Amino acid sequence: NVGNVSMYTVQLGNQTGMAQKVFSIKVDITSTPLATTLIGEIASYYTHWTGSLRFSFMFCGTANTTLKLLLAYTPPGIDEPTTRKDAMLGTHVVWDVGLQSTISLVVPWVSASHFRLTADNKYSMAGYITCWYQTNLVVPPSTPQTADMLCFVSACKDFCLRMARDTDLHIQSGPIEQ
Amino acid sequence: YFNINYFKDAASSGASRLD
Amino acid sequence: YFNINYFKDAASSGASRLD
Amino acid sequence: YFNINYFKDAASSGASRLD
Amino acid sequence: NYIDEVLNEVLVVPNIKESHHTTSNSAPLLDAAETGHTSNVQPEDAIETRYVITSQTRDEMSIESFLGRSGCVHISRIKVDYTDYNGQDINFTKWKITLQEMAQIRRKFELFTYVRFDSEITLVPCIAGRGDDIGHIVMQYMYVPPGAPIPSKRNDFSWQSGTNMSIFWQHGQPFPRFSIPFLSIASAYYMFYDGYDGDNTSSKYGSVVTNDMGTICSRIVTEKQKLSVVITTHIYHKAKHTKAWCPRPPRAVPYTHSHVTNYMPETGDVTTAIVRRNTITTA
Amino acid sequence: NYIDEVLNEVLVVPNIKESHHTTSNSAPLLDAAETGHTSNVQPEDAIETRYVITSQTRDEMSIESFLGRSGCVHISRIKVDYTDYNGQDINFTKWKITLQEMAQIRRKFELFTYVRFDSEITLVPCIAGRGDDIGHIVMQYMYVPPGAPIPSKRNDFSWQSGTNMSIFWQHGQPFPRFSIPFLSIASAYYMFYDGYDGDNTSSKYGSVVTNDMGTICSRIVTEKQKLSVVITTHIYHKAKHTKAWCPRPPRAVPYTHSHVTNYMPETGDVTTAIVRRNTITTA
Amino acid sequence: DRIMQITRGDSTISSDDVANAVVGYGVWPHYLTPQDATAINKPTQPDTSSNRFYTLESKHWNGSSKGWWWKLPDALKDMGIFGENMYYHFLGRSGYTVHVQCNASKFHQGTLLVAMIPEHQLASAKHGSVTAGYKLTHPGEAGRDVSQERDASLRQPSDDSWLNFDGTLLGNLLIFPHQFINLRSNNSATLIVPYVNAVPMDSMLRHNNWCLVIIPISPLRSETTSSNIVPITVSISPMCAEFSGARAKNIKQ
Amino acid sequence: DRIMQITRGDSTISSDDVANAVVGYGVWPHYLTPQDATAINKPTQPDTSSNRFYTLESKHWNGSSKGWWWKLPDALKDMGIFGENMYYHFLGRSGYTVHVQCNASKFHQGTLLVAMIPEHQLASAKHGSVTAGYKLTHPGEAGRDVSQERDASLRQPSDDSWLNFDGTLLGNLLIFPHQFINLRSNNSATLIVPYVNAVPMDSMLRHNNWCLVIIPISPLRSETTSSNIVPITVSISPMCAEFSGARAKNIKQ
Ligand SMILES: OC[C@H]1O[C@@](CO)(O[C@H]2O[C@H](CO)[C@@H](O)[C@H](O)[C@H]2O)[C@@H](O)[C@@H]1O
Ligand SMILES: OC[C@H]1O[C@@](CO)(O[C@H]2O[C@H](CO)[C@@H](O)[C@H](O)[C@H]2O)[C@@H](O)[C@@H]1O
Repeated sequence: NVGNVSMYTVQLGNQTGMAQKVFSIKVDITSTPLATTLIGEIASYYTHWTGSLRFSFMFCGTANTTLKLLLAYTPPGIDEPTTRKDAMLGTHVVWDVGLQSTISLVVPWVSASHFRLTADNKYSMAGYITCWYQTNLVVPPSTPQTADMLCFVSACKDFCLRMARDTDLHIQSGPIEQ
Repeated sequence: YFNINYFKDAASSGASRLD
Repeated sequence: YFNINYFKDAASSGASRLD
Repeated sequence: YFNINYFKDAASSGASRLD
Repeated sequence: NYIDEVLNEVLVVPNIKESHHTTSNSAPLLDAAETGHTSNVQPEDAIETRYVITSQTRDEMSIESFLGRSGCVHISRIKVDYTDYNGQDINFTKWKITLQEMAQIRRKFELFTYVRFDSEITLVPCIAGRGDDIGHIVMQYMYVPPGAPIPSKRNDFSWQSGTNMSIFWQHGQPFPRFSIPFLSIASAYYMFYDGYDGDNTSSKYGSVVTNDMGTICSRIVTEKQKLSVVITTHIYHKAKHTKAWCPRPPRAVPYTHSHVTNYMPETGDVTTAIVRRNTITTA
Repeated sequence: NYIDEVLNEVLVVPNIKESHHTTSNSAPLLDAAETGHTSNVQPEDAIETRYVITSQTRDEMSIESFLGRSGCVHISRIKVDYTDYNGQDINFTKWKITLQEMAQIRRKFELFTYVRFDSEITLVPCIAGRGDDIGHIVMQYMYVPPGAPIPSKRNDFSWQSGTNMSIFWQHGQPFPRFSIPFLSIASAYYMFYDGYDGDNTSSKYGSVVTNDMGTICSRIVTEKQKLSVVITTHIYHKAKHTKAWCPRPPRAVPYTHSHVTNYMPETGDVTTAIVRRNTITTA
Repeated sequence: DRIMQITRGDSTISSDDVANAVVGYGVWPHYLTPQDATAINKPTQPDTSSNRFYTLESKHWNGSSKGWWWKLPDALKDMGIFGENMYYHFLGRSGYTVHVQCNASKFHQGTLLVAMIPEHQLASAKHGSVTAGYKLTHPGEAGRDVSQERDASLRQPSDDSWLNFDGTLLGNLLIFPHQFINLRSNNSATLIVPYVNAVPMDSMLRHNNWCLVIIPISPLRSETTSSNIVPITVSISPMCAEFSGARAKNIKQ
Repeated sequence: DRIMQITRGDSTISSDDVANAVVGYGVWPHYLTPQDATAINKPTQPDTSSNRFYTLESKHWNGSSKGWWWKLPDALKDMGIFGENMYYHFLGRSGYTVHVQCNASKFHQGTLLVAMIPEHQLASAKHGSVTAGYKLTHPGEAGRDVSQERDASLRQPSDDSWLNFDGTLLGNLLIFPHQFINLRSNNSATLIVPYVNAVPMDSMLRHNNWCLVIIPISPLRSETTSSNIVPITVSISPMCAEFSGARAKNIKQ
């Protein structure tokens, strides 16, 4: 998927079971999949980061289609949750897919140290965010039953960086010619 | 200590300011 | 002679004072 | 910073002015 | 100003107010990102926030502290010769100025479409002794603006610099450094370009068509010495009094060649920083 | 201020007043130290004192003259090689910053739980001639903040410092010196810690979990020389604009290793400064 | 406008479609007053960490579904913090917010009646004077009925719907705070409810004040693949929780 | 006057005899300020139900006793409410009150040195760079040492007292907030202590801010029947507890 575009879409499926899980990523903004992102790509130019962050999701589904996902931010402290109940217990947002289309999930800033390191560090572990089905994806007749959701991340006015340093995400195992 | 553009030209000066 | 923080940043300065 | 003809003689001075 | 500038508290970020619950109609968390705009949602909106008076400056997040940092952009080298001194194209270097002969820094700009600034060039000559004594090796770094006699070889007539700039550095005396005005016939330096030389199906197309700023020619004035040497004069560059227009997505593919975008590696599959996951389900 | 500051009479100690005898009830000499507090008894209380106007300042007894003194905290070494230049992990040093790689100074802080300050680093490179002529040996000291390309070897791409700090020193020109802001995500530098990496019964526990400030990488830019050398660039450190919280009992056991308290010597019985007496009766 | 936004903890819920919201007996839930009070100790009031948006176990809406209930003081006997404070204290008092989500498409047809009920003394399925058992009116996130099977040895309630489980023609049930979920207009149902009880603070364990019922009135009818499952998900938020009468800790059951 | 009375929860402690009380660094424990703060969520502050007078496991004072310590953020990893809120939240912050009771008669002779210590990084008993293990600096009500025996396979701390376990001549330990229990005047020891740490709220699990030590200085000496046991009992009270960064729940260990 990765070398292609798809590498960007997340198809919301069938799900025979119920209350099943979609995906997860970890918040440490310098961690693929995050990293490469206009933000990540950047942050990797500084040693320390801080503030809240914003995750936005969009339904590239259908019109007649319907769904309800539950997204959650599991602060640093434990393990990325295996189950929904366990994750619903912390910070989250139920998302009702409808005429709108975009739900934006905020990632409050929870930390001990006013500031976190941009570099992988067990200490400065920001946590995980995950998504699960609240209900389902119901589609009336003759509509596809899988559809995609795009996801994004922009900053919050909270946000701020410091201690400039040279990037991670780019090794010029060159040189460069003429 | 500052604003003492010891040199004539403007191209020569410290990192600008912020505003 | 003093208080002439020839440098911009504060981290760069003499040993502080006493009070 | 300027007009500080550190040297006595006039022949010694910066590039003149413009007017 | 001082305090604010010395304490570096010029650009401060707002604080996070206190919130209460909302069992109300308007849902700020819902917007349609298709509008191409960006959401405006905050902590205070989504949760029951507290009250934190902030104190983080976005000072270091300024195109001047992002850009205004010296970077190797060229490493002039001279493996002297004493056998043939002078001769054609020897013992004197000539480089055509550009910020993209070195990833690192090239990278950094490229983050924007257009840029403008006064540049400060710092020369770090390093004299490697390949002999039993290096003597007194004087040096001349001449700047040759476009359309000018570029030394054919070591002692042309162009090293008289009757009207050119030549900085001189003699072993011991410190690193030479000098500032230069924004040099472009254009209001800004074209970090990119979607133009060509002409209609000639063989014309040039890129950031080159546009920026041809001249060259820098190095010479080692001193004459013939006994014990050999090799000089390596490093060229660092800093952007002071910079402006930038229309940001761009950073680069993720190791380039090759300058004044071009071309990535297509020699055989190797195009590689990028993205890492692979077993499953989306666990991070 | 001046006089008081030039004459160094800022913090002066009280004088010893005059006393007379006391055939009275309240006995100041009697207190119960179990309260954990400290007695408050003085000369004037216990004896028939006179009158001495003092003139001793407690200026030099300030966390800034106690701390604010430069100390060797590291001795970067480079036994050059000309055989293989570059190669992996050579002719370039990389050190992870810390005040406890050297007793002396480590000692001194450790006197307090928490500390904070701006640091001034002074570099004392010393070039030992193992050859018949050392030439011109330029140098590059780059500071690599956490999570950054640390040179694999001598000429990476990281020595371009397009956005990093690299100080350059060339034989003759004086000692390089530069100040640095308090670097911690925390309000203070953790001189100690009673925390761990995690619940992993294999997690880290100490003053390390917390302070990982990056590294300093040394390079000798000049290229290949003829006659060998060995460089020893000493790293001194001074604390300017310091604060300290919650004092601790000094250390009496020679440590081993850093970021740890561990004393337990290799076999030898744990030794301390206390001396042995034959008898308490005679000193 | 129908869209609604609700924020309770560190949690928020959205709904791009709705049928207003309802406040039980037109009273908004709040904290106890030194007038109506009785106890003497200072109540612990976990704010946010407790009165937040907990979501239960989901359920299937069948053409054979008959109805399912959850008893509130009880549904969160496990929901972190609230549900611990419950067990550590004798007196507990709190109000709730009920977000009932159940979507499908505009090509579906169905109707759910949602209602809360003060003191919902259920009836046993068996004739006599034997009252329903504890352990069965104390299901938990999971709720009860569905249309399930069970031991008749257990002093088991009435799985009987039309009688309201209490033996009152369902349909008069509209007297209790309620709303429906008519899949053709609706998406959810939102009930908000204060603390109703002849006592200022009751036993969070022995007594369940609020009882919630959801009953399929007009049976779900699509023309789709029965691969299309249309769950029903309940989310709840203690509000103005207040506790007191601290001590050891009860025990799970 | 020596008598003292202290009231913290639903709990109170008395002492007909005492050596004043001590406030660590002369600062009284209180709640976090929106200035020094950093987090963004509204902290849960269990009042009373949490910051109350918990008493630990008691201990014996031997003529062979050597000393025993308890690490605070940790000693109450089980103490109801506080010790749950600990596990449910990432950030925890709180100050304490330490009531150390140890009586015997006026015909007894003994001396206990009690002290609290900010960041008490212990040393391992074994030479090297191996730091003490988690699981052993996380004893619980029970505390550590006594004068006990154990696996040397465990990255085990120094059971070593005179060096302070950190390798600082005990006796300079008097620099940390302290007091003694001289059985001839004293009865208890009372330490009160604010929240000290370079961060506004730390991890109640990974980091123990306060560490408490009690060390027999002058050995217990009676002339009675060794049927006469003179325990040492520790009681503690979180004060101005504040928590935040709510979520699932960690796990016991
Ligand atoms: O000649 C340098 C090379 O970089 C560009 C960006 O593509 O921009 C400039 O920056 C330089 C700094 O060293 C100036 O010297 C320069 O001459 C200027 O254009 C290019 O246009 C140029 O080809
Ligand atoms: O990295 C140095 C080492 O010492 C500590 C004290 O334990 O504190 C600091 O002092 C330094 C001065 O050289 C700073 O460079 C430093 O990075 C800082 O922490 C440690 O935390 C650190 O491990």
